[PDB]
Amino acid sequence: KALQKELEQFAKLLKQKRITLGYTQADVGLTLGVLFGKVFSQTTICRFEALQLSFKNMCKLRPLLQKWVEEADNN
Amino acid sequence: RSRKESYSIYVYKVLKQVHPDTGISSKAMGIMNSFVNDIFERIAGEASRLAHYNKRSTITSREIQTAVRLLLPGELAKHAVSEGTKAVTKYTSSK
Amino acid sequence: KRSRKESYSIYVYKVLKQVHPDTGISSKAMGIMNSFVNDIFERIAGEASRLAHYNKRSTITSREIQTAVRLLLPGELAKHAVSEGTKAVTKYTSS
Amino acid sequence: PHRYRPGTVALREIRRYQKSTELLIRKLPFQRLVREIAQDFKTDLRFQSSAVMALQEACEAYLVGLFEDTNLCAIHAKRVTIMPKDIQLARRIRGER
Amino acid sequence: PHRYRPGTVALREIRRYQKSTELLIRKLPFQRLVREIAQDFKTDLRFQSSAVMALQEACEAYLVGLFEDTNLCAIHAKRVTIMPKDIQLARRIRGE
Amino acid sequence: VLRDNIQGITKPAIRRLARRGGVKRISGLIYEETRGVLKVFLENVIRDAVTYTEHAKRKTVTAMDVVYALKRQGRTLYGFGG
Amino acid sequence: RDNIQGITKPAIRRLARRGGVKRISGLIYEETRGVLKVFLENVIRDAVTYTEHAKRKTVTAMDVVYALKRQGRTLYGFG
Amino acid sequence: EVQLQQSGPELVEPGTSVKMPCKASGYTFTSYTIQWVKQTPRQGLEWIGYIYPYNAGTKYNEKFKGKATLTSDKSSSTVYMELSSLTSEDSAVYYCARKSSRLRSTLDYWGQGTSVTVSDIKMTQSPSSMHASLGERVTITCKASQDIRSYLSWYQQKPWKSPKTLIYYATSLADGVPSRFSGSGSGQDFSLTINNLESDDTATYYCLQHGESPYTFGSGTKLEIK
Amino acid sequence: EVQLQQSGPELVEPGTSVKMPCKASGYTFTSYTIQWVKQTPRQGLEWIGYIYPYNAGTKYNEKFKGKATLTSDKSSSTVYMELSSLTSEDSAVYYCARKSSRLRSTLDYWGQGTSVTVSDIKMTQSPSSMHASLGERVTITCKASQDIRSYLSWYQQKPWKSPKTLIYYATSLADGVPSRFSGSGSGQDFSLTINNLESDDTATYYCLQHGESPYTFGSGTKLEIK
Amino acid sequence: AKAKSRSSRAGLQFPVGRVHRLLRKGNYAERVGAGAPVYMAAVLEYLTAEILELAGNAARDNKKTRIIPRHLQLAIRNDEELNKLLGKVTIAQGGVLPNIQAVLLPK
Amino acid sequence: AKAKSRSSRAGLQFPVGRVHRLLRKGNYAERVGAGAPVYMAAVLEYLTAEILELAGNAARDNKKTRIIPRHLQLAIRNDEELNKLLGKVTIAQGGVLPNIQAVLLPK
Amino acid sequence: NRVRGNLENLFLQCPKPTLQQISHIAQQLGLEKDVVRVWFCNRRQKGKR
DNA sequence: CGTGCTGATTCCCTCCATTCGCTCTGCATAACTATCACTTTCTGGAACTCCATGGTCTCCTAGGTCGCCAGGCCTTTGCTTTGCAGCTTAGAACAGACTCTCTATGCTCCCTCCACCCTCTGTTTCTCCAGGTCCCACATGGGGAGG
DNA sequence: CCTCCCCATGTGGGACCTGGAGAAACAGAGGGTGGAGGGAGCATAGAGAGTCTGTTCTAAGCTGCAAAGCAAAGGCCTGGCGACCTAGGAGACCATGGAGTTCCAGAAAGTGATAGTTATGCAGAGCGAATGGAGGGAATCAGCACG
Repeated sequence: KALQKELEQFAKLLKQKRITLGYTQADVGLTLGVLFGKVFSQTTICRFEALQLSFKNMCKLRPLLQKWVEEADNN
Repeated sequence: RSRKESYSIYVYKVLKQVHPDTGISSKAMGIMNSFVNDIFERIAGEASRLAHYNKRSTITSREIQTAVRLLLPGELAKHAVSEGTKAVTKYTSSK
Repeated sequence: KRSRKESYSIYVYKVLKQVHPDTGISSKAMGIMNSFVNDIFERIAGEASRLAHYNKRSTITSREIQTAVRLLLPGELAKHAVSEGTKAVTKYTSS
Repeated sequence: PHRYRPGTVALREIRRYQKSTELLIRKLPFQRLVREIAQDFKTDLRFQSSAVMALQEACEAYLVGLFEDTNLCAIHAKRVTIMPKDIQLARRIRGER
Repeated sequence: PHRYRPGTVALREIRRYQKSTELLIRKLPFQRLVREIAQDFKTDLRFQSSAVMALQEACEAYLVGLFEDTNLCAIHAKRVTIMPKDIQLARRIRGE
Repeated sequence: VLRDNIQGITKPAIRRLARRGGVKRISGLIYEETRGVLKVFLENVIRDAVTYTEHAKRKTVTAMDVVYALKRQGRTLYGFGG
Repeated sequence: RDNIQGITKPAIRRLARRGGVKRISGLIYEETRGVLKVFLENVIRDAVTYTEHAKRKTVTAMDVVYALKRQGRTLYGFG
Repeated sequence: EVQLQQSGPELVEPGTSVKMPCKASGYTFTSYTIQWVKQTPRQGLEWIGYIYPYNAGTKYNEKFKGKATLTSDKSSSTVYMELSSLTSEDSAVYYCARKSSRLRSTLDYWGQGTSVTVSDIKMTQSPSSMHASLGERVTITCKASQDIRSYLSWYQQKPWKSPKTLIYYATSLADGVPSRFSGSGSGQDFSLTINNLESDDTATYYCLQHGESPYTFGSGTKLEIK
Repeated sequence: EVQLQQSGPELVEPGTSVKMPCKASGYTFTSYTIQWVKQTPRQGLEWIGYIYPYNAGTKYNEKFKGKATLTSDKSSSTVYMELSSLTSEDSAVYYCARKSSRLRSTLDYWGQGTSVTVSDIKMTQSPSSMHASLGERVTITCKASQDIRSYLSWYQQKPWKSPKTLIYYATSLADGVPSRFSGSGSGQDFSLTINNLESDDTATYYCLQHGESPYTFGSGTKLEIK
Repeated sequence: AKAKSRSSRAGLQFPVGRVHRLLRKGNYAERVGAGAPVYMAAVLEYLTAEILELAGNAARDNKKTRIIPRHLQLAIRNDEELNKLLGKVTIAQGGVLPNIQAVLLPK
Repeated sequence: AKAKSRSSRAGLQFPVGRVHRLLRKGNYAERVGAGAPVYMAAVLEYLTAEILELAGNAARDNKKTRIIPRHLQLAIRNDEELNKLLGKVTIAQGGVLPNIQAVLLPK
Repeated sequence: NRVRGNLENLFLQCPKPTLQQISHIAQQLGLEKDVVRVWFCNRRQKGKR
């Protein structure tokens, strides 16, 4: 109840920013692998924004896109 | 093998949207896929007949709205017409 | 300047004069006959279309029409209709 | 004077109306009923004569076939008088209810 | 000993078999019946397991609906026992 | 503005429709039930016919719309087109 | 090959108990066996016709589903 | 698959009535008419009548009205024939035959034939009898009186056996009949052609019309091998 | 077309039982549930329960369980409500309302209500009573204690009149309601906006949730103009 | 260049060309082989011939020489097969089959 | 430009593109008007959501987390409009409604 | 009778007087052209039988 | 002869242990999206013709009402007969496992057949007027009854 | 015996149905082209038929009896039969206005082709749902006792 709304909302702002800068899903996964050394496939990039996988797995990998979103704002 | 498509992920997304604690079985997913395919065939056949009656070679959202008014019973048809009109308005207003 | 309507009233009369030389027909009975021929045409053609769609084929052949006649028509009716269709196709692919 | 027993005229009426083909309801009350019913769906509608005619043959055929099913339900209950329970049972088995 | 009056265990069976969803005919006799019925149309043909299962589900659903209409006919005839005449009347009104 | 026209389906008309159906005896409460059943059937068929008419952007209900409505409800009618 | 006796008396009894039937006559079972045989022949004939059109020697669940459907007896849950 | 069971031979004294059953199995009983014909040495096969179990609709020959009545029992899947006031010329083999309600269809399957022993379109067959070798071609002519629009059938009958259907609709082969037999003709002139014979072709061949209301059989052609 | 006829007022002695009719017309009676709402000036509107005439399916509130009994009669198209063991706190107006079995649908058409005199989730509405001009903007909040999937409706009630449905599904307009009213919000936060005012809008506005099994109304806002 | 329409080449009276055009324009399949209208016209012609011949016989046993829809209804409803094909079909001005249940007759 | 889909444009979960492809290749018309799959997908999503919500409510009243076809049958048969839509439809492993006629009960 | 003789003068001379002769003869007898046409049609029908 | 308080059978609810179906996780891939050209297809607009309301007149036949009464429905009651409840024995189904072998699906070659297009033709559809035939009322003849 | 009225009948003429003589206009059919849908081989995984064994589990058969269906009888009550009145339906004849069809323009838009990119189907681990077993507690039901 309380967890899902946060993740579902956060998926909307990050995709809106993602579209504006013209990147791709593969490009975002490419940047995440460069930054934290934990590469993510393009499939998981889409599965995040469409909410395919577990709400537990939303909790685990959420801050990495949180770090990317704020860092993509600066560059 | 040969990649046969279904509506399982779509019905599961709808289920987790309307009941974010409730799962589903494989058999109930088969029932839901059969339901979606059957209603698709009914609405598409009624819209095809509606286009054929009026000497039209295209199926638009007006044909789909009239077909939904034909197959579905009263409040079911009213809410489905509201949902379809809302979706077409949102799709037109946003590319 | 209004456009023309088309029907089976000319061919149905020819078949009538074959099967009954001294026998007329009313206009209402011709309307019943036209509705009957149209209804059976849509039934067999839709059935054959479904048969071609189930088998992932893109063409309707005489095999699909034969199977649709077998599924739609009851026993001896389907047997004699298959006989007539086979004889006509054999006669057509010889000239 | 001379009087017929009950069921004798009622059997000759069955033999008379089953061999005839025309409509059994008067045309103008059925047309007025059709226009009254259709005015609740769309105002200022205007039917053709053949539309009301087709509606009358459809309704009369449906009512006649329901009356045969009602008669079968009445005979199953060891009766010859059809009752509203027979109509309800026939419409229940037919899927109309 | 203890013995239930007639109609009590019948109503218990009605409640029990209306509460559950499992199939009521054994699978092997229905499979043999399906194979012998299909023998008159094809001399040597195989059957998927799902095909026989779908046939069993459809046949049991048809028989349950026909028994519902049969019970309605029996009650309309002021009875609680279903007779073959009730089955014949129900299949006549249904158009079968 | 028409009102109370189901009473125009008179008791002798229902009796004639029962005689064509093979009915010997008719109870007195049959007629109101038959009027209700005929009314329900008429609103179903007329509602489908009016939907078919409004899709065609017409103010005139044609016989062909009635034929499509009857075909839709599984009561196919011969002799009025199609 | 017989095998209509495999639809036994308590199986028809269970199918009637699911239908809400309290008391069953003794002549119900043979009538029910004939009814089930007629229905099974009507469905299986169309299923075998659908199988023979596909040039197959195996009746699939899809053929049974299409056959059922054509009789106005649409079955969900088998594809 | 399709069987038309019948009873045995009935010895009957004149004056009373006799019953013949036609218990049918292997098909939907209500969808096919049951037709009764009789066979005598004196005049051969002749059609008596039929009974349609779908509506129990009877139709009799004009010379058999009153002499023969037909009833049906749908529950037992049986067709019963009553003959009343058996005269001296009633010792005959009585056959019941399945025939579909379609006009093209004919008496495809027959009963065994009950032997009863008592204490219009004219069919012209030009060869009454003929002899043939083991491999030649035989032609049998069935010129008719009036016009029948290809509604002719050809039957083969072994001695002391039921007739076997060969040709229906004047050209089409029956079920199980090989391609040696070939029907031809239309209108009033019809013919049956046997291509190469066997030892099983020694039989009596009949042609039957069902274009008019009284069905008439042929005079019969006897074919004897070597 | 659609109307729900209710009886007159009742002056009942305590300890007895009272019957309430809800005769219905203008629609297919079996396809719509009938809900019952009690209205007191101290607790506001309280949902009691509903009857489904399709299967005669009952559902009651927990505080009205046993005290209230709902029945249906499909022959006369009537819904009956039984109150037994009348406590002195039963002097209230009882409305019966139509509501479809669809989850999106709401209590759309209401009855006139019978005035009876004896001789979960909580909606918080922030303005209890507010004053507006002839052309001002009115915004009413209906903050919910729990989460509902946009299953909130907005109703307007005149003094001594039945409530009128304004908004269903928290954004959609009711039938016949002008587009001046506009609902917004989802989840736990909802709002109703009156665009421009008339003299008709002097009324009390309520919000009802039907996303969970006990249906709860709001406290209500009194809006009077000039 | 010449004669020989497709109906005359198949020995039919129902139009093979019109049936091919209706199969093409009826939105049944992407392609239509040129044996399907022949088979389809033959089946329609056989069904028309069977119903018209039975209705002509029904008119002939009515001292009439013109087929009315009553004769078509009498032809269709008196046959097991035909009734089964057209079992959910209403014929306008056709009436019903004349039958009375046996328990209604007086004795 | 990042290739956003049509379902997210319409705010749906059911696929607009797959429904467009099935409408195009399903032999229904010569053309598909590109707002028709949006309407179709919305109607299918609404019907799926209504059935799934009623089935989840039935599973919750049955104290079960998972939906089985019994819950779908109990959801469909208890609703008049849903049972009218699927009157000629058999749900596998769904059973029947608990319904004993009132005459059959004792006393 | 005089008009009858004037009309019956043309039995075997003009079997089909047509409109051109009919309009000329009708003014002479003071009768409508339709009456003359109907009379000549009836005369031709009587001659046919 | 009317409940009444033991006793028995069944149904519902609780607490462990899988375990097997579900959710979730990763990868290839094809299909869905963007963008550009281009060919339909609908959407106003104006003309039109045509057809379905809508009213009037007559008459005359079917509908509404009333009397009346016979037979058909309803209820009662006894009698039989026929399913149901229960117990015991056995035989048939269900489950797990291994063979095979024959089938269904996939890949390639390629080829034949079917769609596209132009042309010309025979076929199909819609009225329109002369002619033939049927009914119908009017003038004429002859018979019957009255003075 | 003379005269007036009424019935049977011949017949001229108006109206209805048909057939011919056109009448023309959509469209079926032939023939050339090419490309792609699907036959025809050719291989092969896999799954369905077959057999086998083992263990319960349910069905078949028989007995006792209660209660359901059935048939005879009487009451009554209601639906059919018949007659008198009368009013509304049916058929025809108008007037009309507003509705549905048609042609022209073209702006919108749906299709096709190509690139790409992404989200979706498929294969496989982790796990929490639930299913059965043991146990307890309550709902319900149906046969002797006291009054």
